[PDB]
Amino acid sequence: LVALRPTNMDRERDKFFQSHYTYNPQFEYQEPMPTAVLEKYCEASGQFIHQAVGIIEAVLEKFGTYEHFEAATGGQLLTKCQIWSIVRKYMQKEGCAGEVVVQLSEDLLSQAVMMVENSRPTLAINLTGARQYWLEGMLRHEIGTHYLRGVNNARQPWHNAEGRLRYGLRPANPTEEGLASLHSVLFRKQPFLWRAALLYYTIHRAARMSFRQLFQDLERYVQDADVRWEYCVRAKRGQTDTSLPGCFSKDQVYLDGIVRILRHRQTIDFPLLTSLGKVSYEDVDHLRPHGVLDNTRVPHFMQDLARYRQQLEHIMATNRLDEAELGRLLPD
Ligand SMILES: [Zn+2]
Repeated sequence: LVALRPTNMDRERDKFFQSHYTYNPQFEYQEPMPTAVLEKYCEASGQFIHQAVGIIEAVLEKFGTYEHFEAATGGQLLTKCQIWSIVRKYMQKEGCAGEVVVQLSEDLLSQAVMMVENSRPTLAINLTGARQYWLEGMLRHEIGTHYLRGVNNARQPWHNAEGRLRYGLRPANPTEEGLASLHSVLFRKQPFLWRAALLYYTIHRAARMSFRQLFQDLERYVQDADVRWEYCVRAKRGQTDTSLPGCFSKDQVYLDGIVRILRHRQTIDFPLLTSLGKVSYEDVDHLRPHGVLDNTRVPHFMQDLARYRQQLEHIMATNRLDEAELGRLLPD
């Protein structure tokens, strides 16, 4: 995300706001632009657009607005002290205490990003909008999934590009971010997949719309201009002249992964899937014979596997993604 975070985002934000949302941001980026990755994610999908809208509407039906959903389900905004406390408790719970550097920042386009600074893992947490019941989920996403998968993957024959080719691996995504997103909302009482759904939706529209149009369009789902600005930039990462239609479709991966994993949950071995590293749920049978599983780590929330599966059922119910609908969506 560092490469596609516009170098002039602030100056263009002030311009946008000060024009009362009529101006089209003219973004610039650190040269050179990752042309290959831009081209890979230049087209948006609509495969799950009705699921996205289904989730969004389910939230707004129950909570009226996002604003109330956030405050009612998310809990209080956290101080730095409270964040560190929750993180420390989590690391110990996961048995990875002292392995990851934790940093607090205001300039993240997401809640948190797991990185490799100084050839070492770094968890950057956005202090802006960090909330009690939500933060624990972020840690299940970034540490419980991304980090543990990463460490397990480093131990496997397919730990690098060559290894992936040699063993014939499908891409890690959408299985990676699908698993991570399900894990974020795992133990919540109202586990609505708002973030995933709205990202999916925003990209779909971004492909057709200017920035101005996209920003206005989102008003129907979320009022806060700052929140909307985030979603718009994420959807138009890499776009220079945002007056034209176009998107960076990467963030559609979350909902895409969720649907697929939930659809096939009955045949997926979730411990094994995590143990094999950065692998697709489809590659599990292919790679099982060649995986080294002696000292691979499974997240703490997967130990009671019966309960884990119940949570997945609860997540489907909540998000209006019942078995029958998943069945019709993917007749696999
Ligand atoms: Zn992630």
